[PDB]
Amino acid sequence: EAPAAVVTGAAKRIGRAIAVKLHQTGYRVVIHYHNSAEAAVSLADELNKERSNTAVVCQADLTNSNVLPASCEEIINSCFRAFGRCDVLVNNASAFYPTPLVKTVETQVAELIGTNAIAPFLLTMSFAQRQSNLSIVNLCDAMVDQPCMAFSLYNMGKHALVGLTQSAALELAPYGIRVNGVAPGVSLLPVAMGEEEKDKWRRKVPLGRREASAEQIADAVIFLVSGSAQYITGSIIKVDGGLSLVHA
Amino acid sequence: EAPAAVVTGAAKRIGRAIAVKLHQTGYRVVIHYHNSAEAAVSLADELNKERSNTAVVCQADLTNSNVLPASCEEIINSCFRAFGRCDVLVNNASAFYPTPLVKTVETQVAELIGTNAIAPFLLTMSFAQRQSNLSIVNLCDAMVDQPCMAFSLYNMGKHALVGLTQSAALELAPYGIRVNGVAPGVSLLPVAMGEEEKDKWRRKVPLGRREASAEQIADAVIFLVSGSAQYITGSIIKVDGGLSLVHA
Amino acid sequence: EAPAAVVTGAAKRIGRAIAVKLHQTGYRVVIHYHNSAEAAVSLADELNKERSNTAVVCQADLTNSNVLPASCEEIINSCFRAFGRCDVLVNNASAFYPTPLVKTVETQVAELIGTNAIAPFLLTMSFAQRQKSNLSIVNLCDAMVDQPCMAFSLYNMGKHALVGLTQSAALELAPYGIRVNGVAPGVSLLPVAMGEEEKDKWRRKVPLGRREASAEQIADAVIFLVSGSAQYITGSIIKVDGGLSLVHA
Amino acid sequence: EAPAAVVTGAAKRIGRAIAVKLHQTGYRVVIHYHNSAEAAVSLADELNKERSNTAVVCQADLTNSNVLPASCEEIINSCFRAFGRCDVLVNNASAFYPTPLVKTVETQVAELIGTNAIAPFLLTMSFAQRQSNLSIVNLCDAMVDQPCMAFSLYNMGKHALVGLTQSAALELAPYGIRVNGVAPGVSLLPVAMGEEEKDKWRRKVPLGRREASAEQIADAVIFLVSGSAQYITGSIIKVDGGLSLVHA
Ligand SMILES: NC(=O)c1ccc[n+]([C@@H]2O[C@H](COP(=O)([O-])OP(=O)(O)OC[C@H]3O[C@@H](n4cnc5c(N)ncnc54)[C@H](OP(=O)(O)O)[C@@H]3O)[C@@H](O)[C@H]2O)c1
Ligand SMILES: NC(=O)c1ccc[n+]([C@@H]2O[C@H](COP(=O)([O-])OP(=O)(O)OC[C@H]3O[C@@H](n4cnc5c(N)ncnc54)[C@H](OP(=O)(O)O)[C@@H]3O)[C@@H](O)[C@H]2O)c1
Ligand SMILES: NC(=O)c1ccc[n+]([C@@H]2O[C@H](COP(=O)([O-])OP(=O)(O)OC[C@H]3O[C@@H](n4cnc5c(N)ncnc54)[C@H](OP(=O)(O)O)[C@@H]3O)[C@@H](O)[C@H]2O)c1
Ligand SMILES: NC(=O)c1ccc[n+]([C@@H]2O[C@H](COP(=O)([O-])OP(=O)(O)OC[C@H]3O[C@@H](n4cnc5c(N)ncnc54)[C@H](OP(=O)(O)O)[C@@H]3O)[C@@H](O)[C@H]2O)c1
Ligand SMILES: COC(=O)C1CCN(C(=O)c2ccc(CSc3ccc4nc(N)sc4c3)cc2)CC1
Repeated sequence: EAPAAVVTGAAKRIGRAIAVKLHQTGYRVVIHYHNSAEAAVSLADELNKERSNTAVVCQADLTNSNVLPASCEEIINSCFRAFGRCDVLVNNASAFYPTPLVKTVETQVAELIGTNAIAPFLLTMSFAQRQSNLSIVNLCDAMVDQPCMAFSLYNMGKHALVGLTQSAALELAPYGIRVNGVAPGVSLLPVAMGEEEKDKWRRKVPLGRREASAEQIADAVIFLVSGSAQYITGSIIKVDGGLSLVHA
Repeated sequence: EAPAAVVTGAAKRIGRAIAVKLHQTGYRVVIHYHNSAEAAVSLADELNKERSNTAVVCQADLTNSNVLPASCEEIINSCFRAFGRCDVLVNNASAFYPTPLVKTVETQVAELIGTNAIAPFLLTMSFAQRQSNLSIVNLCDAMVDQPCMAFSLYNMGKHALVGLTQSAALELAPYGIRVNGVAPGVSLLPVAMGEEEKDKWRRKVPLGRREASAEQIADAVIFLVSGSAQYITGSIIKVDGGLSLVHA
Repeated sequence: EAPAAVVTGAAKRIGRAIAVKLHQTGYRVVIHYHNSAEAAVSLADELNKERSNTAVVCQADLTNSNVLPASCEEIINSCFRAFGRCDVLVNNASAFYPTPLVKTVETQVAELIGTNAIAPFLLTMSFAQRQKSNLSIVNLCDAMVDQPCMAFSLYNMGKHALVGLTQSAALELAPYGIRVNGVAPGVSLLPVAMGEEEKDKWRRKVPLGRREASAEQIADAVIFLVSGSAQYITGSIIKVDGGLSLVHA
Repeated sequence: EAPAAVVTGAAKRIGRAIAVKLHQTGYRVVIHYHNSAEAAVSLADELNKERSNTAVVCQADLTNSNVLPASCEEIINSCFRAFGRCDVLVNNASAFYPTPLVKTVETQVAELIGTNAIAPFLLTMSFAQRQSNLSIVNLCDAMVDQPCMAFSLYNMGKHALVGLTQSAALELAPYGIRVNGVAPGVSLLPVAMGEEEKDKWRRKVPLGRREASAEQIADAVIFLVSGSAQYITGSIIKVDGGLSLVHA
C-alpha cells in the first residue's frame, strides 16, 4: 500500500505545496492546520477527488503548553488511525513575528519556540515511538546565522530546530529513521508585506532576483524523503538562490 | 565607581571561577544562585573580605514559567540596586541531563530550554532595557554540532543560545552592548559521572588529554569583557582543547 | 538535443557512478581520466553501446603547474568539440594521501591542492567563459572537513578551498544562470588497498546502517543537484554521510 | 631569555600592529617583509631603540613556487639565528585582489593561494620541525562564507587557511603547539580605495559603523598567544563588529 505523511501547517503556502507534491508522488497525507480550517478541508477535498481516501485534516495548536505533548501525540495518531502507518513527518508549521529586545513575552516564547522547535521535538518523539523509508524533514531557515533585526525568539527557535535535526538524526539512525532539513531563503513572502518591500527582498537574491516558488521548496523535501536520499541524514539543504552568501 | 557584573549559577564550578576572576579584575559582582545558598554566601564572604561591599547574592529559579520574566528582571535589578550600574551579564547557569527520544517532558522543556536559552534571552532584554564597556557573555557548548547521544533538548537549548548570541549581538550593537559566547568542551565533569566515564573523555582531548579547568573558561570570559575585545561581538570562542576537531 | 557533462576522474569508483547515472538521465558525457586509460575507454564503450556517440574520453593530469590552465581549458573544449555544448561540470577527481607536518613537499602541494582546488577553479573559469539552460557545476567536497584525519593537512586545505570556490563561484556565476553546488561524502567506497578489518572500523562509526555509502548513493545527490528539481539551489553543499559528521570523538 | 615571534608581512598595517604589540608584551620579533624594506627596517629600528637586540627583519616572497618551502624554512631559521628560539608564528602576510571567473592566471593562483594558504602551511611545518607556550595564529577572514564578488582565489586561500588552522591544531596538539585564528571583518581598508567606498563599508558594521583599528586585531592575537588561552586550539576568533551577522 501507499505510504503516509504528516505535514504540519499544510493548509496554505509551502506546507500545501509539500502535501500536494507528496500526494502526487503517491503518499496519503494528514493535512495539519491550526486556524485555516476552510483552506485545509478544501485541500483534503481536492486531493480525495484525485484519489479517494488519501487525505485527512487534523487540527492542533502547536503553541508550547503542558498539553502540547498530547496534541503532537494525537497528530501522529491521526495518521495511523486514517492510513495504518506513518512514513514521513514534515515539520513545516511556524509562527513568525518580531520580538524586539529593547502579546505577553511568555506568549511570544510559547508560540515562537513552541511551533518552531518544541512541537517538532514532541512530534519527532511520537513519530519514532509509534513505529520502507522513514524520514523526518524539518523546515529550517537559510538565514539563521545572518538574522533579521529584532527577530531573536524566532531565530532561537530555528537554531534549536537545527539542533533537533542533528540530535534526532544521530539518535534515530539506528532505527532506520532519517532526519534532514530544508532551509529556504526567501520564498513566499508574508501575506501582509507590501510589493515595494517584497521587491527589496527579491533584488537581494543572486540566482534570478526572485523568491523561491513553493514548489521549488517542495522539490527538495521530495528529494530527501525519496530512495535517492537513502544515505542522507542530519543534512540541511539550503534552497535560497545564493541569498545566504551575499555580504551586507 | 568600579564596574559591576551579574553571573548566573555563580555559586559553584565554572560560574564561581568566572565570579572570582571578574572580582579579581576589579568588578563588583552579583552571585546568582537557585539551590546553592550556602555556597553563594560563602563566595560573597570571601570576596567582601578581599574588598568590602563588592559582592551580593541573588536567589532565583531560572526554570521557564509565567514568573521567569519577573525573576530575570529581579536579577538584573539587584545589580542596579547594589552597585548603581550593570556593565556585564554572564549567562552561565545551565541544566544538563539526557532526554531520550524513544520529570514530565514539559518539565524537561522548562529546565533545559528555560534555563539554557529563555532565561538568557529574558536577562538580555532586562539588561538592555535598564541601560561604557557593556557586554554579555553566554556559556555555549563546543560540541553543539556533534551532540551527545539522547541529549536532544539540551542540544536544542544550546543551539538556541547561539541564535540568541548572534541576534542580540546584531540588535544591541547600536547601543554599544557587545554579545559574545564562550563554548567549553569537557570541563569540570558533571559531579555524578564516575571516574572511569570521566577519564574516557579526558583521553579524547588533543591538548594534554585532560579537561579544562574552570579558570581556563573564566579566562576567555575575562578577555571578552575587557577593553582588548572592544570590537568583538557575535563571536563564540571555543575553549575545548581541540576536542571538537576530533573525528569519530 | 541531449545535454552534455564533463566528469573529472570518471574512470572508476565515484566519478564512474556519476558518469553512468548522468548518461542514464540522458546526458552525453566526457569521461576525464589521468592514469586509468583502460577503465575510462571501457566505460566510454559500454555507454556508447547503450547509445551511439554519447561518451568520449579525455586524458589530463590535474596536478598544479604552469600548464594546468591550458589542460583545464582543453577538457572543457573537448566537451564542446564532441557534443557542441557543455551543460554540467562535475569536479570529482581528487588526490588523497597523508602529508604529516613533522614526493617532495612541493609535489604534494601541486597534487593535493591542484587536483582538489586549483583544477576545479580553472575548469569552472573555462566552463563559464565558454557559455557567456540548466547549467550547473557540482564539486565533490568532504563531509569531515571540520573534523579532519590526522596528518591530512594539505588534503583538508584543498577540500576547504573547494568549499570556498563552491560559494564564491555560486555568487559570481548566478547572474549567468549557472548554479554551483557540492556533494560531501563521508565514508563512501573505501581505498582499494585497505584490509576488511580496517574498513570495518570505518563502517562501524556510521550511524545510518553502519556501512559506507555506495558510489551510486553519492551519484544520486549529484543527479538531484543538476536536475530541474534543484533549479533554485546554488551555493549549497549536501552531505551524504550516514550521519558520520554528527558523531563526537 | 624573552620568547621570540615571527610575524609575516609585519612592515605595515595589521602585521606591524601585531609585531609592536608582541614586542610591547616582551617578545623579540622577526619582522618578515617582501617589498616594504624601508618600513620594515624602520620598525625594527624603533623596536631595538626601545630594547636593544629585540627585532630583526627577514625578506621573502611568499608566492607559491618550487622554492617556497626553502623560503619558509629560512624565515623560521632566521628567528632561531637571531634569538635562539621561536615561540610564536603569526601568519599575517596576504595578497588580495579580484580574480573574476569571466598577470597570468598561473601567477594569480601562485600569489593568492601561496601567500594566504601554502606559505602558512610551509611555515607551520618548519616551525614545528624546528621545535613551553608555543602557538601559531593565522589571520583568517570573518567574511569567508559571504565573499566579495570576483574574489574566488582569495576566498579559496582563506578557506584553506581555516582548514590549516584545524588540521594543524589537531596534529600539533601532542607537541604542545596551539594553533588558532583571528578573523578581521573590515579593518584597515586597502590604500587604493576611495573615501566614498571606504564609507559604504564603514556603514555596514553594526558595532560603531567603523572599521577595526589594527590594534584591535592585534589585541586578539595577544590573547591567543598568552597564558590565558592555554586550553584554546583550533579556534578562530572573529574581530568584526558584527559585520558577518548582517544579512544582504
Ligand atoms: N516563506 C519563506 O520565505 C520562508 C523563509 C525561511 C523559512 N521558511 C520556513 O518554511 C516553512 C513554511 O513557510 P511558510 O511561509 O509556508 O509558513 P507560514 O505561512 O508563515 O506558516 C505556515 C503555517 O504555520 C502554522 N502555524 C502558525 N502558528 C501556529 C500554531 N501556533 N499552531 C499550529 N500551527 C501554526 C499555520 O497554520 P494555520 O494557517 O492552519 O493557522 C500557518 O499557515 C516555515 O517553517 C518557515 O519558517 C519560510
Ligand atoms: N562543565 C563542562 O564541562 C561544560 C561543558 C559544556 C558546556 N558547559 C557550559 O558551561 C556553563 C557552566 O557549566 P557548569 O558545569 O559550571 O554548570 P552546572 O554545574 O551544570 O550548573 C551551573 C549552575 O547553574 C544553576 N542551575 C541549574 N539549573 C537551574 C535552574 N532551574 N534555575 C537556576 N539555576 C540553575 C545551578 O545553580 P544552583 O547550584 O544555585 O542551584 C548551578 O550551580 C553551562 O552553561 C554549560 O552548559 C560546561
Ligand atoms: N571514497 C570516499 O569515501 C570519499 C570520501 C570523502 C570525499 N570523497 C570525495 O569524492 C570524490 C570521488 O571519490 P573517490 O574515492 O571515487 O576518488 P579516488 O578514487 O581517490 O580518485 C578519483 C580519481 O581521481 C583522479 N586523480 C587523482 N589524482 C589525479 C591527478 N593528479 N590528475 C588527474 N586526476 C587525478 C584519478 O584518476 P585516474 O584513476 O584516471 O588516474 C582517480 O581515479 C573525490 O573528490 C573525493 O575527495 C570520497
Ligand atoms: N585589512 C582588513 O580589513 C582585513 C580584513 C579581513 C582579513 N584581513 C587579513 O588580515 C591580515 C592583515 O591584513 P592587512 O590589510 O594588514 O594586509 P595587507 O596590507 O593587504 O598585507 C599584509 C602584507 O602582506 C605581504 N604580502 C603581500 N603579498 C606578498 C608576497 N607575495 N610575499 C610576501 N608577503 C606578501 C605584504 O608585504 P610588503 O608590504 O612587505 O610587500 C603586505 O604588506 C591579512 O591576512 C588579511 O587577509 C584583513
Ligand atoms: C587590492 O585590490 C585593490 O586595490 C581594490 C581594493 C579592494 N576591493 C574591494 O572590492 C574590496 C573588497 C572587500 C574589502 C573588505 S576589507 C579586506 C578584506 C580582506 C583583506 N585581505 C588583505 N590582505 S587586505 C583586506 C581587506 C575591501 C575592498 C577592490 C580592488
